[PDB]
Amino acid sequence: SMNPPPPETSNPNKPKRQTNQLQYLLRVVLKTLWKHQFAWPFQQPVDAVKLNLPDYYKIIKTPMDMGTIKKRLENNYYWNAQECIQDFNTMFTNCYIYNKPGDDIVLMAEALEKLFLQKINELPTEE
Ligand SMILES: O=c1cc(N2CCOCC2)oc2c(-c3cccc4c3sc3ccccc34)cccc12
Ligand SMILES: [Cl-]
Ligand SMILES: [Cl-]
Ligand SMILES: [Cl-]
Repeated sequence: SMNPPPPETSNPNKPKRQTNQLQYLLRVVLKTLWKHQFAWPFQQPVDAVKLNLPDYYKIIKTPMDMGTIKKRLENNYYWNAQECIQDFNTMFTNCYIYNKPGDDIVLMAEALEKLFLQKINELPTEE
């Protein structure tokens, strides 16, 4: 089953702005998760061809990954922190929906999510 185009990271018709929270999401949150030992599966879109998961896009209708998020942050795609936090949450929940509890990929997602929650609890107030 072929992979879809990845989620867009540019769109001149979409509104965007810089906020101190979005800066924090890039410089602190993404940076911290990206370097984790278990980050590598989440640094690019799921490749359902390489992994022989022909049902992946029958089950996961909103794919998301940190490569995409990183590009969205670096390219000033977002309007607010909520848009970016939603992408992270979609990434994690996709993994929990598709896989069995306790599978390695779920444990890896859970480790990143634990760090994510700590950093989101520490989200700065809007300037
Ligand atoms: O929900 C997911 C489910 C699964 N799998 C099902 C269980 O068996 C391992 C693959 O994998 C992933 C992966 C992932 C795991 C292992 C290798 C690779 C990926 S994504 C990718 C892209 C290019 C090359 C290799 C890999 C990442 C995020 C979510 C899932
Ligand atoms: Cl497909
Ligand atoms: Cl493909
Ligand atoms: Cl470690």
